[PDB]
Amino acid sequence: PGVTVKDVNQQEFVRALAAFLKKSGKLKVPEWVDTVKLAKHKELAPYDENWFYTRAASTARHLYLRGGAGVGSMTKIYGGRQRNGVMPSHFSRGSKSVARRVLQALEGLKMVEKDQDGGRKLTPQGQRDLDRIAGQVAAANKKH
Amino acid sequence: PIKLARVTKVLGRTGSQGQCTQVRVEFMDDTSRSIIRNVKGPVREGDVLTLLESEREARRL
Amino acid sequence: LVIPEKFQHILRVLNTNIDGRRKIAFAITAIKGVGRRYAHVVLRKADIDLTKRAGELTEDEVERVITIMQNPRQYKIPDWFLNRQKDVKDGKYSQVLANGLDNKLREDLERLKKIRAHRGLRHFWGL
Amino acid sequence: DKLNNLVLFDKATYDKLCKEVPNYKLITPAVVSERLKIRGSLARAALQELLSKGLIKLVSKHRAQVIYTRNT
Amino acid sequence: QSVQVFGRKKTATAVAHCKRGNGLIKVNGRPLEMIEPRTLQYKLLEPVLLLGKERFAGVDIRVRVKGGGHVAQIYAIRQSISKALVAYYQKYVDEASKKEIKDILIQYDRTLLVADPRRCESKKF
Amino acid sequence: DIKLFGKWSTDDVQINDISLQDYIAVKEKYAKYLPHSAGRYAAKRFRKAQCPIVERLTNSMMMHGRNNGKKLMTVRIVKHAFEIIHLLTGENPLQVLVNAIINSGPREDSTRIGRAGTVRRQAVDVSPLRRVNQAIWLLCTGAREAAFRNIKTIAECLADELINAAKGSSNSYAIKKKDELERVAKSNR
Amino acid sequence: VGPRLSRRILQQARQQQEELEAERERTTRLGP
Amino acid sequence: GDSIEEILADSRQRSRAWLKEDEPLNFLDPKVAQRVLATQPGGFKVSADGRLIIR
RNA sequence: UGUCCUACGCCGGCAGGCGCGGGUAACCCGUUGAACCCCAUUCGUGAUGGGGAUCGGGGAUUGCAAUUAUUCCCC
Repeated sequence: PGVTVKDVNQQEFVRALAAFLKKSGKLKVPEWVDTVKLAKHKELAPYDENWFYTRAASTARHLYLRGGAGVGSMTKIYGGRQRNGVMPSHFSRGSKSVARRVLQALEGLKMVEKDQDGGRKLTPQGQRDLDRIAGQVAAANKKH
Repeated sequence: PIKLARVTKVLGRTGSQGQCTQVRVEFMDDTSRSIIRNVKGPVREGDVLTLLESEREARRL
Repeated sequence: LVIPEKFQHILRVLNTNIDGRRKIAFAITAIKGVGRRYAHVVLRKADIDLTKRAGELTEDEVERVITIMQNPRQYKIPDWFLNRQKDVKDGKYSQVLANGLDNKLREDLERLKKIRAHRGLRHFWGL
Repeated sequence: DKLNNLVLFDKATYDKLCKEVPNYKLITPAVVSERLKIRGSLARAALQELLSKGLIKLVSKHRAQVIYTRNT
Repeated sequence: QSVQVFGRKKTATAVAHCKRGNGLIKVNGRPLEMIEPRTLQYKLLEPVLLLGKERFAGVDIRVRVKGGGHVAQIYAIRQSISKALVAYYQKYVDEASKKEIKDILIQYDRTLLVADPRRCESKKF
Repeated sequence: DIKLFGKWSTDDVQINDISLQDYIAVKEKYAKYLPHSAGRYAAKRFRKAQCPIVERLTNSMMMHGRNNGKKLMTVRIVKHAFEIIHLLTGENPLQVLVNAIINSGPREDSTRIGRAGTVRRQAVDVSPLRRVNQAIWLLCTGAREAAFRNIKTIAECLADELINAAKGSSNSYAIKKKDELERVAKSNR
Repeated sequence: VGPRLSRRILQQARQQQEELEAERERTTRLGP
Repeated sequence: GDSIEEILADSRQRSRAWLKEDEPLNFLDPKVAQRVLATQPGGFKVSADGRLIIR
């Protein structure tokens, strides 16, 4: 009977989860959170200055949906199209350092833990926290 | 005056490049008049056409 | 909202005219030697809202932006972010904006000419 | 010739929009931009500002096109 | 009692499993009001909006979709759902009900029970 | 009831031209939820006359290179244009589109002929299917050439073009093109 | 259908049947 | 084997499968294996009398 | 397609370095998490946040060797 993450709109889920992680205040924000482009195919810095919270929320959601992912999988996932000048565009992965830092910060929250078969996955704390905030979002959207 | 008339039978593709169609055309208000017209576009039997000036008949070899 | 009573249509920054009817992160980009990315980081280091227009900044924020502009390293702007990192004559991490860029290009080309390397001779044969 | 749409509201423009916009039978950033000589960002921001006061009815919203109408 | 059918577009293939239920309809664990393009949302709900929710009130369907693109996946989803319903009312409910269902599904959209035989052409030397 | 976009009723839609009744397919058999159907509508001659006319307009918005294949963009444009049309005139946009097509189709055109150096124009009649085709094409061209470099969205210019073509006013691009085509065909009897 | 599409469809159906049928330390010491 | 066409004949790969699509295919039907195939589906002169000429 | 394809961990902001595994292959990269597309934000008809050429500086990688810029990254 409990509403699942998969039963909830994903963008509102990411927004509410980022708000929750900013409210908790236990995330280890790096010093260079202001002075970095998220990948080499970007051109400007993100306007949303709390981009670390949204990226961590998206990473937690992705590791819920498909666990066992490492840093390279996160670089593949947030990769995009690089416009190579007057040359044809190509696909370029995301920056490895941002993926490593969001993974290690979510791990320091006790939200995310390593596994024997590979990279990172969710804790039971992570699963029930996502279920609780998904219940909150479903109450705020479906019941209104 | 604006006139309306049904296609009865298509005579065949006409024009230098086959861009027109010569066709048998009869009115609905008086189903006695019967004229030859040439048209641009795909036509079949049962199509009805809007004729601006319904006096002269089309003529192409 | 509406116009404030102190909206400055044209600013005079580093002997450069700045159109006040523009966003601040691109009005700073209008200065030579500053692009979009460097303007964005210098305005974020000054703790200034980027939704807010350039032409009605007070003088204090303009002066603090300028003091970050000619002094990047003192405000945690990274070393790899600068225009001229290792200057050939006196190696120091610097950021020349208005007249320093034009000048330093001029003596760069002059140094290339005076040693008669291929690049200087070719570029001054180009005109 | 060259358009000279305004970037922040003048007094007369603000007054005439606050007494003329909630009855156009078409409220969209483009049309208010072209009939008030307003750059599109300021016209947009004025439109959610007027929606905040309840004077303007939204009928659909998109990342490319948001469209309004009068209340009654 | 339960059935399992498939539907397809160019390379997008969906498999639908149909069982007794209460009217919970799922693709990849998600509801049909959650599958990514809302612009083609009515393409998902077409058997629902034609056949009514009362005829979906006693059935649970679960669809696993893989391949293709977004539009092709949606078309495979709706084809699999319609074929699953046709199969259920053929195997375990009376024949005549399946007759009017299959009929109205045909004169609305003929592709709801037969695949489109269109695929990318090869290039030869 | 089947309604376009979950809102738009097709029962009150009527065609005022007897020539275009069998070639404008908006009725209870052709009433669809969406203008996206992906049917094999050009594999045989005269098949595309049975297409819903909103789907024909949607397929004809996918023009000029960059917009090729972007059908979800064009159904978004069609939806927003229909909302703008309704919120402007207060009447159903399907009837507005039908009237715009009826007033937009050229009834008499010209054909370039020649034997050697003598190139002339011969007046011919236009079939109803080609009437529908040139009406749709001229409406799309009018909207596209109308906006292209201004604050006006493609949806607003498209809505204005269908509204002014249903009225028959001379401000529309399609009406002006039809007028000059009929004037040339009348001067080349 | 053809070989490749049918192969993918068969694998999808098999996996779906298995995951509908779905819903510790290995015995190092042999004796009870 | 003993079929007429095989006897009267002019005399990775094995994992390829063909479905057939009629009613919708029920994978849970006990008789579905009939609709799943394992292989690909699908000189003389006559005289005036009509007798053939052999040489 | 692959004994150069690469998973994973650490460092760096990025090119990239270090270690430890799999793959002679429908077994590993790889449930090939691709781009257009969809959603939301900013931009407002302005050679402009469109367009990217040509240039100045710095870092890295492949090679006996990069100068007449091998290539990649940042400003």
